[PDB]
Amino acid sequence: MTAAEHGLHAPAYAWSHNGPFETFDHASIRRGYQVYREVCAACHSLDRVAWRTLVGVSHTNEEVRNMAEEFEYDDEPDEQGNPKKRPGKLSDYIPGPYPNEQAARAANQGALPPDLSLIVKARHGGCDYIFSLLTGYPDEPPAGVALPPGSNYNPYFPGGSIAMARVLFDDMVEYEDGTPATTSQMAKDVTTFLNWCAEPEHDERKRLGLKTVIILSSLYLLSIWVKKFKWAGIKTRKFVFNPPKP
Amino acid sequence: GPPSGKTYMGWWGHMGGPKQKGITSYAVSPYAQKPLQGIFHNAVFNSFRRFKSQFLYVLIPAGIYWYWWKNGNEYNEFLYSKAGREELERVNV
Amino acid sequence: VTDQLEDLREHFKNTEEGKALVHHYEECAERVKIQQQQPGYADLEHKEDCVEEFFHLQHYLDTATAPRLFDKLK
Amino acid sequence: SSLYKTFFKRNAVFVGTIFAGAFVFQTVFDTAITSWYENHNKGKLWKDVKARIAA
Amino acid sequence: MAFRKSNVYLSLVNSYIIDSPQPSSINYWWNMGSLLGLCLVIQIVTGIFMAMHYSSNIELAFSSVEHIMRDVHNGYILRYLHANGASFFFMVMFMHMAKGLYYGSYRSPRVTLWNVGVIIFTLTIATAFLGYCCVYGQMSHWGATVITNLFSAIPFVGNDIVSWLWGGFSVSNPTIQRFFALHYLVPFIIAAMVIMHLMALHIHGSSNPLGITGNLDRIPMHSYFIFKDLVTVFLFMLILALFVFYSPNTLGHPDNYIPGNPLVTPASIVPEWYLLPFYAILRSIPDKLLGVITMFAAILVLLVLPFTDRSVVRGNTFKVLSKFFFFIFVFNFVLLGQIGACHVEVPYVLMGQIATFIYFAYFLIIVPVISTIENVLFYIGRVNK
Ligand code: HEM
Ligand code: HEM
Ligand code: HEM
Ligand SMILES: COc1c(O)c(C)c(C/C=C(\C)CC/C=C(\C)CC/C=C(/C)CC/C=C(\C)CC/C=C(\C)CCC=C(C)C)c(O)c1OC
Ligand SMILES: C/C=C(C)/C=C/C=C/C(OC)[C@@H](C)[C@H](OC)[C@@H](C)CCc1oc2c(O)c(OC)cc(OC)c2c(=O)c1C
Ligand SMILES: CCCCCCCCCCCO[C@@H]1O[C@H](CO)[C@@H](O[C@H]2O[C@H](CO)[C@@H](O)[C@H](O)[C@H]2O)[C@H](O)[C@H]1O
Repeated sequence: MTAAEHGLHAPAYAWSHNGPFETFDHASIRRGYQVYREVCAACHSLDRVAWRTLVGVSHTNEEVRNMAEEFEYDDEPDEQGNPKKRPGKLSDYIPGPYPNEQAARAANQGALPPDLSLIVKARHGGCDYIFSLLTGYPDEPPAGVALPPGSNYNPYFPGGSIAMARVLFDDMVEYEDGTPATTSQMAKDVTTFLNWCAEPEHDERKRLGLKTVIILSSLYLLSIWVKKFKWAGIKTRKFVFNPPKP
Repeated sequence: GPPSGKTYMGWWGHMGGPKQKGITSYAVSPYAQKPLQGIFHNAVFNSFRRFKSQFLYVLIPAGIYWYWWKNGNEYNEFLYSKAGREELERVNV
Repeated sequence: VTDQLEDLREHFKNTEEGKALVHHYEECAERVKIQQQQPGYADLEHKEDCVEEFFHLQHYLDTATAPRLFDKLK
Repeated sequence: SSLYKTFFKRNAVFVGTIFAGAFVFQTVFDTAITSWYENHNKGKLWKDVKARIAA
Repeated sequence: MAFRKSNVYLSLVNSYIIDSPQPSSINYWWNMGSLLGLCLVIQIVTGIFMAMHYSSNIELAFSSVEHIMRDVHNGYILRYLHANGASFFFMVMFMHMAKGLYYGSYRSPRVTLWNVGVIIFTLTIATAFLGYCCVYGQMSHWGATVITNLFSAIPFVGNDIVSWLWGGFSVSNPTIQRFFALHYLVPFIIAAMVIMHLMALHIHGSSNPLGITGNLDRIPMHSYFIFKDLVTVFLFMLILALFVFYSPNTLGHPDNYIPGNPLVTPASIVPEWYLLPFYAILRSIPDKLLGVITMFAAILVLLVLPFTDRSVVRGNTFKVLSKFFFFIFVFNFVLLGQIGACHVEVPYVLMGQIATFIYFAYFLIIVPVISTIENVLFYIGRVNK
């Protein structure tokens, strides 16, 4: 199939979480959330992430509570039956920008911004892909490419024509920790944050794997030894034949 | 119990093999044997032998298939590049 | 500050290999605009683009920038 | 190895001792691994990030 | 006599696992069977614990699996064990089958043993498909759609069977709920078939790498093979662990992390890896009916081997031509799989059609011709008249 239709192969960046012994970089997760809140959240929902999961990961119990309360959620009807709202709590899920699919398409030229809760696992290339896509918008499409109205060119997206325009620009966000908010830095951060959204068990999973693999390896080496011992009599057994006389 | 059909395997004492005579076997307790460490110097050069006789039966058919795969793949890559769009229209439909 | 990726890309577009690649892409771009200005471009069903040449450029840049970009990031 | 004959004296280790040693192992092993793991990832953990924060 | 022999329940255990006379020379290739029983257990245990948190309604299925992944303590371990375990179950089954093929295990007096094995294989494939649909991701919906449609190829009543299987106009709620119910059931039927498989195995015992009688030198299952099985059980667990903890999604498809959409079939749709060779076979026939017939025949043709193997000796250990063509068959099978993972494009389409031919030719032409030639070669190389 043509290279354009396949899409450009995303290269391998040196993510700090790559490697069997590596945990996520939680500061990057913290920053990634800000980028999501200030840029992405305007078009992208994050339905599968509950406020409480942020606590102890990227924010404090207090910080998350304040963030949740900034949003209103449907509450149980009053004594008389009329509906009523309520500020958000930790048990709630991060709210999305649109009330339904139809409203989301209307605000994006008929396109549907996917939920990003699993985006890292729902694409070949994972982090490398997401990052490359965000930082791979050329100022102008390659010569000869007839780009449809309302579309944008990105070599990493299959078919090259994507409905999402470049949204990351240098210093469009003021990092709380003072870090220079360059486009590649912001992309590196949201992507790390999105990987955590999709794989919240990451750090703990690799820790358990370490113990599991050590125990099993030992058990394996040990069983070999035990087997050889239990078989030594059979392996070294010797036969002699003396043809019986008639 | 109910009558059982004849098979080609019995049990200890009546395995179904031919009558053995003249064969004498010897063995030594694993306890009296040299603890697992001797499987080297004496059992190392001897090993790897049971794949020196077999590797050709595996390698040749493997080679034939890897080459056939590589060839078809590289040809597909050519067909979908600029240089081969002419040949593509020819061999396609 | 200036974007770290844009920096490394610009830097590599100016190496011997990078210049050679932009040249081939450039030679393609030139050949394309000349075909557009000629009569009957709308109905040709054989319009050439420079995605391929562009991909070779981008691939080279990716191969050189990818293993270095993060040492410059926080 | 005479080190074995001091504790178990030519006899195999019995289930009770095996079970007892297993409960001990579980605790020790877990702490040893968690320690190494958290140390290997110093700077990236939330514990480390919270130290650089004050609110 | 010893209690293990006198007690009604223990004697079964004794005759099958303790005193069972094994041929002294069986190699590690004979360890796959126990590994298959272990796989069956891992799938059943992990599935029951997950079932406790799963909702089959088409509106909740995908989220209920995300709930298992995020909210259930150790939930991701259960799901990743189940998913990766299914793949490991197939890797081991192919090896178990390949071992049988190579050593002439399908031969008399083990024909029944082999036939029951073919049934288990079909049931296992059906069970995995049903499970895959339960996730209700994009690959789930289209897999369910494509596979239930296989039956539409049946003349006259085919479309009726499909609407009946679906429980409606298309793959919907009724479909996913019945597929979960069926996914829970089949593993137990497989368990019953495994017992019938072991019963046939018991009357004649295992074969061995030499292909000759094992009656002159047997050693008890207990101790020797129990501990020898332990060696591969741990190696199997170690490798499964590497995937479950370090690379849990490498054997899956990213599209299944997207909820199923009845209006869009991803351009990236690809069947599960263990189904690729069969998929390629079907794709190679440019006809609907013949495509599905040929694919099913690719499985049933395994039943023909006891009759087309004309050799007078069991197994390929001492057969130069048979060993060579066996490996042609194995690598041809891997090619079929690699073709299945490729686009329906020029070089690939023809390669798939030739590989498909080679697949069937092996059982129907190569084996009978080659085994006959080898029979004759063995004779004239020693008879001096
Ligand atoms: C840094 C913040 C953002 C991130 C991380 C992000 C990420 C993504 C990703 C990964 C996709 C999926 C592409 C694919 O299918 O492979 C996507 C699609 C999309 N995004 Fe965003 N996005 C961001 C901001 C925005 C904003 C602010 C908007 C709305 C103006 C937007 C609109 C869309 C649309 C319309 C699509 C659909 C693409 C298509 O179907 O062609 N995104 N985004
Ligand atoms: C040999 C038996 C079995 C096999 C081969 C098997 C295979 C599978 C497969 C391939 C999947 C999809 C994996 C994925 O998420 O990608 C699945 C899902 C599932 N299976 Fe099974 N299964 C077996 C037995 C069972 C049993 C007995 C139960 C008991 C209820 C069960 C319950 C489930 C559930 C709840 C799911 C959905 C969760 C999930 O996606 O993992 N399975 N199964
Ligand atoms: C869940 C699936 C299965 C289980 C639990 C199972 C289990 C076993 C066990 C325990 C053995 C004895 C040890 C060994 O030779 O590995 C055996 C032997 C055998 N099985 Fe299976 N099996 C399964 C599937 C199959 C399939 C799919 C086939 C073939 C299509 C098959 C064909 C055979 C044959 C022919 C033998 C005799 C091998 C010999 O002695 O040479 N089995 N199986
Ligand atoms: C002559 O050749 C032989 C040979 O004969 C034998 C027997 C073996 C040894 C191997 C085996 C016997 C394998 C046998 C395996 C099986 C029969 C598996 C059957 C499968 C099952 C799934 C069993 C059923 C299980 C359950 C009901 C339990 C699951 C549920 C649970 C625990 C409940 C969970 C719920 C709560 C609330 C706690 C050989 O290796 C061999 O060749 C060397
Ligand atoms: C109640 C139970 C019912 C109705 C059905 C059970 C029985 C059916 C089977 O065998 C038992 C069946 C699995 C078949 O066996 C021949 C397999 C080899 C299937 C091979 C298979 O897979 C695909 C797949 O997975 C897909 O996913 C995304 C997509 C697919 O198209 C693109 C296919 C496909 O085109 C084929 C042929
Ligand atoms: C499946 C779940 C896994 C559960 C745990 C696995 C099983 C662990 C069993 C641990 C110890 O089990 C233990 O085995 C040793 C033999 O090795 C037994 O020893 C017995 O045999 C040894 C060896 O001939 C003798 O020296 C010894 O005097 C005798 O008592 C011991 O009495 C028993 O208690």
